[PDB]
Amino acid sequence: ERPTFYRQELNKTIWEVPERYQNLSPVGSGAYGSVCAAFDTKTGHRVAVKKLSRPFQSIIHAKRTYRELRLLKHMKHENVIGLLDVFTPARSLEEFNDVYLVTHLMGADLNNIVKCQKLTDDHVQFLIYQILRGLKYIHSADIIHRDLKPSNLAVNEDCELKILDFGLARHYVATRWYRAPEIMLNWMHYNQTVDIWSVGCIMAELLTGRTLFPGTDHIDQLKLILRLVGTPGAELLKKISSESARNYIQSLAQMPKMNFANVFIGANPLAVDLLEKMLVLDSDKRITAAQALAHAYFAQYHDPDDEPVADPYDQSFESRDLLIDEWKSLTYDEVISFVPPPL
Amino acid sequence: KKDLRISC
Repeated sequence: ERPTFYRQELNKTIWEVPERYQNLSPVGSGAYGSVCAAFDTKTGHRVAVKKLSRPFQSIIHAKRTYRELRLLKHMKHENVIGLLDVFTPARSLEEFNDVYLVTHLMGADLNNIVKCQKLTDDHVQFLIYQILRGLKYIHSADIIHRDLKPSNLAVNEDCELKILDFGLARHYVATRWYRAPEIMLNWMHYNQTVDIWSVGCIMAELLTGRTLFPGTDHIDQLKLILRLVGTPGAELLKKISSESARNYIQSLAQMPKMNFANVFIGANPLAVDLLEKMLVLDSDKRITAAQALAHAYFAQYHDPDDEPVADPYDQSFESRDLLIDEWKSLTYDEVISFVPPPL
Repeated sequence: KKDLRISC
């Protein structure tokens, strides 16, 4: 099945890729690997080609690499980025060293959209709907994105949206601004609704044009958050695992939850009502993606027969204890077994 | 929904 490869050095990084990919132009990015925009002559579409930043440096990196690949190969949903292709110029396992992932090619992200025009309440409806539709699918596979924010959301001319860059790390500022407090402060073993918290922060911002919790640091942010949603009640406190975390919380002057209708004056009442449900401090009380889709706010888009769940996602690999080479060989097998999407 | 321009 092997295609013909051609190598070239760009921004002084050697890129050896199949000839189907042409006109590679460096579209940047740090320590996770570098990425080039390119023309996919097989599909006639534009794509992003990422050369992986030393995937097998250590056991930890070999495993991160395996985790990303497994994740990307499984994601098949209109609102989530999938793997268009994956390859290595390597001819055998023995010489396997570089890994390339081909996908999307993000025209603009949500921020870019907000920058070039004023969104109407209809735009916000459709956009958040798609985020939740994509989230429903993700969550149904016991997957937590963990890092939703405007920059990780691609949007096109027809307002179609896809979720990108899943947080994959077994571990002032933007990312923290859309994070649920329990994660940000390491309060407990958190659940899928942390993503719902992010959606809340995103939607609020889209409606008012202002970031919701732009704290300069973890404490400043917690204070902005607690100001809106009130302080932790006893029910939540018993759920907070860290003894210090609870102690700190009990040092805080209690605060009642605010009335969101007073915070978001002039926005669709259905929207304000959905925010109320998403921005709940107790993760066990937040609305889920599936539930959010059936909320009155999305009446004009909701379609229960067109909001698919995902196939079973096996993550038992997370508990395996293997050598760098076993994670490497495992990764290789995943590259070899990759099947391209239709047409 | 609709017609976004995507670059500024």
